[PDB]
Amino acid sequence: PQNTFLENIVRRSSESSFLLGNAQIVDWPVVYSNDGFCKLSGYHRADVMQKSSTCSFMYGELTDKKTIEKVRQTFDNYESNCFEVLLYKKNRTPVWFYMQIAPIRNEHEKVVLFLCTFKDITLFKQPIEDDSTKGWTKFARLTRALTNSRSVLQQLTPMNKTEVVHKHSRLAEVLQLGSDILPQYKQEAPKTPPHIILHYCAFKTTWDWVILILTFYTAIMVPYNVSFKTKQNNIAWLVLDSVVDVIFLVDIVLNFHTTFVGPGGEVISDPKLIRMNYLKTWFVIDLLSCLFSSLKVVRLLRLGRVARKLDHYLEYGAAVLVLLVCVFGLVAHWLACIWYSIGDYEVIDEVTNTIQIDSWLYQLALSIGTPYRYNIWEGGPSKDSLYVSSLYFTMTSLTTIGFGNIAPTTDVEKMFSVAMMMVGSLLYATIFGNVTTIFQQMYANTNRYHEMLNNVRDFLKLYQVPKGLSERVMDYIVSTWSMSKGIDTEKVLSICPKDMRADICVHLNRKVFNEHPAFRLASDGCLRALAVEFQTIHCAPGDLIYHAGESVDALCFVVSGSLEVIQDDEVVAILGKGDVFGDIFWKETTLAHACANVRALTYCDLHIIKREALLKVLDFYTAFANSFSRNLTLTCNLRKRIIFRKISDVKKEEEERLRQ
Amino acid sequence: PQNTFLENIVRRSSESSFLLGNAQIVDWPVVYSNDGFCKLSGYHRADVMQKSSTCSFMYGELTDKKTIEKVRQTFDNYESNCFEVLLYKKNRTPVWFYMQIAPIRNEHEKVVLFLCTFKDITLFKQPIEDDSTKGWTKFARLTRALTNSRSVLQQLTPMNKTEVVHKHSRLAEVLQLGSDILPQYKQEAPKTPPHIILHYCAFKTTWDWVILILTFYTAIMVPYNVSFKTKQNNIAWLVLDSVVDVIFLVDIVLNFHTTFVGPGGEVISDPKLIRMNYLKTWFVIDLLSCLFSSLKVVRLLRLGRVARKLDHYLEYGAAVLVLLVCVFGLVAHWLACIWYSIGDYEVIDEVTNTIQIDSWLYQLALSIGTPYRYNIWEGGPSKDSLYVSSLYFTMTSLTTIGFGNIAPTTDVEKMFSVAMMMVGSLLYATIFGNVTTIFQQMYANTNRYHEMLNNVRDFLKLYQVPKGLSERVMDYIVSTWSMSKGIDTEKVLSICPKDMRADICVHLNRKVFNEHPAFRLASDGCLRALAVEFQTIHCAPGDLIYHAGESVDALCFVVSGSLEVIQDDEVVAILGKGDVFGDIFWKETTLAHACANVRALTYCDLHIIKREALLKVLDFYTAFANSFSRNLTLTCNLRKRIIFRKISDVKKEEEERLRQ
Repeated sequence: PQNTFLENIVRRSSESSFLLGNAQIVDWPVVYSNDGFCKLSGYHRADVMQKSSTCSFMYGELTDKKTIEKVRQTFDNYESNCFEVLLYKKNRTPVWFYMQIAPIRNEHEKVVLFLCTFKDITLFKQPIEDDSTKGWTKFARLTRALTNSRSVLQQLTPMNKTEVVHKHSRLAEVLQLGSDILPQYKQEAPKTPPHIILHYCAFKTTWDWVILILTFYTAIMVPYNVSFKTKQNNIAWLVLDSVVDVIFLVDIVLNFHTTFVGPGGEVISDPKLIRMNYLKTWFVIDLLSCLFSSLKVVRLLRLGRVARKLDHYLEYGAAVLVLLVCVFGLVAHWLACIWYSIGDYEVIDEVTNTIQIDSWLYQLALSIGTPYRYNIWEGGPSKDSLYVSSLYFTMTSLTTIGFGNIAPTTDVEKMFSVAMMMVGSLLYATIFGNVTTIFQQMYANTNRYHEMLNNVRDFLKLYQVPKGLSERVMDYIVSTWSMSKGIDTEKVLSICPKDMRADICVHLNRKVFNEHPAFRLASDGCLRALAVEFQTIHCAPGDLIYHAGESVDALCFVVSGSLEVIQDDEVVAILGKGDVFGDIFWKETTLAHACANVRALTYCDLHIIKREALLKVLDFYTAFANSFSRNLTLTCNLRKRIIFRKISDVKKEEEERLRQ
Repeated sequence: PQNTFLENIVRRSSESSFLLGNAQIVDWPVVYSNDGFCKLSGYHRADVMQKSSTCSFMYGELTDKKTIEKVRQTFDNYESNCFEVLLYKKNRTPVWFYMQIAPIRNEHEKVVLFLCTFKDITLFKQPIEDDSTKGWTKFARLTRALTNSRSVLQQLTPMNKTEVVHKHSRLAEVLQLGSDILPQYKQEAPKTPPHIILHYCAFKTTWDWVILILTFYTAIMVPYNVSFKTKQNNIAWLVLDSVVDVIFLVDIVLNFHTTFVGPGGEVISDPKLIRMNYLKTWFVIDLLSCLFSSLKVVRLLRLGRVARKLDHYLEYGAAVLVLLVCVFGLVAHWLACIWYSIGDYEVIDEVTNTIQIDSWLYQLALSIGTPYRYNIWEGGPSKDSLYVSSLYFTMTSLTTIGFGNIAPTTDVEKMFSVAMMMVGSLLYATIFGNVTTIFQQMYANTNRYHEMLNNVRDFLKLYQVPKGLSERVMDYIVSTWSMSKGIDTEKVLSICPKDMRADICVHLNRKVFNEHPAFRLASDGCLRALAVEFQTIHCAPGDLIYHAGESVDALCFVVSGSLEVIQDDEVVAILGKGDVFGDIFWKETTLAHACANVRALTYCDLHIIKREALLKVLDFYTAFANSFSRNLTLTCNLRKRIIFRKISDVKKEEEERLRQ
């Protein structure tokens, strides 16, 4: 999202003299000249290569009407031109121009922007300068005088038996320009060529979720079909697998239409880079996966889809807590399938026919009740019972519980069971991503116990003091807890830029700036020079803020609550809404001191600025010493001693005068 | 707890001219004018809308006795009045007054406060000003001249065929005032309307504990009655459940008489807000809970009471350690009930009648000894044995121990047992809120081992030095441990307000301020300007504090212990109680230097202030340069060289003079 003049202009654009043209009034520039104007064709900035696109000061020649009003007139008119204006170049000649302007209008709907494409040729038609006439200096040196537009595409002689090509690329090249330059101040689409899907579109995320679901389906269902050797003849499961496979094929195809993430920048949507990137990084595995026992068991490599893109959805919420139990279930299922395979291999009696009284299948058949019969060895536990028993055994082993009604008995089973035990140990160690959330809970427990210890030890080490003080401390600590629960206001603002931290400080206050009728005529410059300095205090009842105990060093305002100002054990000031106390500093440069015992009534909020950071801003913004030095209504200055008369002493002092 | 003039005055009060009246002597104010006096009825602050309630300076008219001493006399008398004094308003007229004052006395028992309610009407009786007499400017413009009291309640013409209503609301409105304004400086009750229970009353906490106990009762006892299908015909358990239900109904009713917690502020005790709050948030669940198998099993939703208010009592002490074992017991009981239900469903033989030789009930009956008999299938393990066996099995599974004498054998039991294993894994992971307290213990272990490593590695990296130095270091480290165990004095004081941190600093010292006879005539302004700067050091024997190795930059006092002052290997100064050393700075502005080798005798405590922070305070408190510059008794200044005579050299030097 930008004014779109250089994000993709440094790569495909060509020689030009790109202007800005963005409302103007005064003189009128050309600014930077692109793709071949570093230091060999024109002047530098702060000059006619930064300003003054009116053909002038690139002059160094004679005043001809043929050289003055050719392009200098039809610049802000933009229809079509080939006129030859004079703009001095390296060859020191009365340069004469061919071009093909291309018009465009604006984005802000104000007739602001124009494409402003130049070509700036000299040699092609006539150089007629006569600084030195030593034969071939201007007649046959025609091919050596200028190195600019000629050195862009066609570096040979302008005629060179190819006059048409040379004079049809510098007279009219709008065919290769126009849409080839990034159009206007239109906030550009985030680098999206046609028929490419952005990797943060609402479509791609749904596609990823669908492929994840199908990956879990295949990981769950393939080993079960491999081990239990169920008869394949069916209807529903016969066609669903083909649908799943074709979905993965569609995913492989569609992976060439998605944006590739850049190395630290933003999206890279090059139609060529994406293809080689994918082919190099992850095409072989998906090719093998989505193509007999080996053929149907190699399909497990589809888990690369989950492994590769795991970062997108690891923390959509409380998802790791589900991921761990999911991998637990999958490893349990795989080990159960292997266990049933071993059990089925052990029985069948290792050739001949004599039931092994050892392998756990015989024991399961004996315990359930259904025995083995010989017809040729048919009849036994049903398929569902076999699978659930295998899963139950693997669950007993992996959770490190162990029951023993189903347990290894033969030799091979014992070689398997030790490896299964070690893998289960490692995995049960791995499970503790959940005791992280449990650790947040138990850490809250420790923090509460810590605050309890803090309170008790503080109270004891105090050598004991009047309990009112401890009560005040406890109330203040719990209060400061319950408007600032966990996250502070300081560390948050120290990880910010200077300007965005100023933004945070300016929209934090918003209650004297946008509510008090003094901050009106300041858009963003005075306020952000001040709003970074108002600190908001949450007052507490009974507090002495600027009592006869300190020196006045801060203007204060009230936004929520009321402040009490004692004047030697007697009162006139209880403040209301938007009421100021404290000495004025904008026309005084004079100091006041401790002449009050100001108390606090409610749970108030004050806005306080130190003296040092207030005078500086108003000094710099001296023009704002008019709107913030006459619109402040002084409620009660702590500078002049207020005046206020007893109704219960004058009566009695006049009474005491008649008796004496 | 406040002077109670605006906490609930901005919402229900009406137009008035609220005064302060809080002892006075000098001139006598009116201060702020409420509910309709922003900028359209009177002047601004620092004026007769901040001071001078004597009717004056709001004058702009002629001196009539009818306009001078109507309300200006009967202001500090407060009996009853309708007199028409002159107070200039927007309409530029000799304003004439109707009011009804309401009297009140004080809170401090000194005849201080008065309610001071005004009405300030102009138009009603007679405006007789003649600035412009163009027909209807004062005769029919009567309804447009003033926008103040008329724009409060009755905005129409004073007569408007409703003279009684208009002239009975601005002549006497004490019926709608008085108790409708927050009364006096009486420290107000914490916003308690009648017949509402505060959520921190000693009653509500007991109610919460009782409902928690009954919730645990019902959660324990309902599933047992659901599963074991015990005969309901009884006496004690027949009526107790009804009592429990009526207690929950009483709780539902009483939940509309409790204070609702505010969004970050303090209690909200609005009789209307509480009702809708509760009804929206948690009424439906409690309605369903406290209304056949479904009817008696839906009662478990009473756990919302425990879940909702869990924050109040999570850390009354070591309570999480009990909460975890409680939830462990409850989940064990629920799973045991489900297990017994499955076991009882399996036997009964799934229609027909032939005992299943698989389900664990048959195995339990065989192992205990009591078999099953057919009469129709009656006789077996007793109810208590059945329940305890189910609980034992669920405990074996949940603690991941596993024994195997009672183990799943059938099919359904194995489908249940795997889900039970996974849930047990998650819950046993969750249990570690206890290894938090164990973590405090084991963290103490690590900290001790850390200090051991610290000591050893320091000693070795020292490249070895005389062992006395290491002994001093070790003693100092353990000493600084054993008066500052864990909690410091710095981080505690950096989370404090400026004033409350000053409070902590002022009552930390208390041993020269309240014990030395120099800090007497300073209430809270001088001391808190100094007490923030005395830092207390705990001295160590043998230490050289201000020896001939540094420059004197701090006054010091002794509070506990004694200091030794060497004068070139000979002594006169060993200090006692409240004894000062160091050069004086209040009448010198002169510097001293290293002229001693002052040692340390006991484990002493000194109070030290840097030079920079002592001269400033006494300069500002120049009037206190009289009570703290003549009441300090100089024990031994490190400024003048002390004088003290050998008794073992003069004798011997006179001896050596007779032999030479």
